[PDB]
Amino acid sequence: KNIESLFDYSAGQFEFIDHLLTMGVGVHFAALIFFLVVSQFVAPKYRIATALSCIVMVSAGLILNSQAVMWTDAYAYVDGSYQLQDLTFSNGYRYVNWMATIPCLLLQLLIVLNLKGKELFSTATWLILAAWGMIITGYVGQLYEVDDIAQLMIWGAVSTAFFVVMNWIVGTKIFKNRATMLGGTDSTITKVFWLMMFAWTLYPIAYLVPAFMNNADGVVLRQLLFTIADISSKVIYGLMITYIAIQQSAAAGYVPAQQALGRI
Ligand SMILES: *C/C=C(C)/C=C/C=C(C)/C=C/C1=C(C)CCCC1(C)C
Ligand SMILES: CCCCCCCC/C=C\CCCCCCCC(=O)O
Ligand SMILES: [Cl-]
Ligand SMILES: [Cl-]
Repeated sequence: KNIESLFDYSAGQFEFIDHLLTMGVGVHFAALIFFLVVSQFVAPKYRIATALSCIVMVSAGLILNSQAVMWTDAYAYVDGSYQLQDLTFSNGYRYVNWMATIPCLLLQLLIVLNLKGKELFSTATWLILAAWGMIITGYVGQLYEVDDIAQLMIWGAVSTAFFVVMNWIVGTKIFKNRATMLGGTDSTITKVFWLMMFAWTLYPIAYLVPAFMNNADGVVLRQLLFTIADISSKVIYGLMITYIAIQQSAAAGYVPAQQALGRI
């Protein structure tokens, strides 16, 4: 049902996608160790924001690892090209994993925005419901990326509505609570918003690849886009969230944070 299943791949195409996914794994698990060691310099009220980055690194790293082994399982070099065997490859499992990872990315934002108690719970709940609506309708949409492009588009339009509404909640909370943030991170959090807008928008672009580039090179393009998007939305984003957590910790008088920023 996926466009990947339609084509044979050159050695070049097949190896590049393998390398993309493998590099993706390495980057996320490398970053994991960074988030782990810096977590001790985060104040208790923000430390879960850095923990969530560890959780996202392993979740994302595992899905990329799984995709890579699925890639090599599904294809074998036969008569001059990589051809589909008995096992299958699908991006569908990325969608399932987003059900977990996207709420994690959203929660760590709310934490460094200094949201607490009732407002934190309510905002998280609405954000997660919006994200889940986006992911599920998109998941259903991509079931038709071969059989019914028109249906892919309509589900994608519904999904985009959830996307836009989710982004509006995010933007509203960010620009409203920006003033509450310490150590100059009121400026930093603004760049985080635009990083999210940029990186997350790469995913619906990948989603539409079967509509504007339905060939093996389009398959490569989609994996390339996912790689850019994953690293930007999880790793670079995580690094900024953690920086913001540490800076606000130091400004709030957390000594290990102050000492850490002092060494650099
Ligand atoms: C780490 C993974 C992330 C941040 C995934 C984000 C995914 C999206 C923003 C997905 C968006 C979609 C649309 C807005 C329309 C097409 C269907 C989706 C689900 C791909
Ligand atoms: C934050 C950005 C992260 C960027 C990750 C991507 C790094 C590698 C990118 C690709 C370089 C282009 C490779 C040339 C493609 C060759 C075509 C092919 O063989 O199929
Ligand atoms: Cl604290
Ligand atoms: Cl993920």
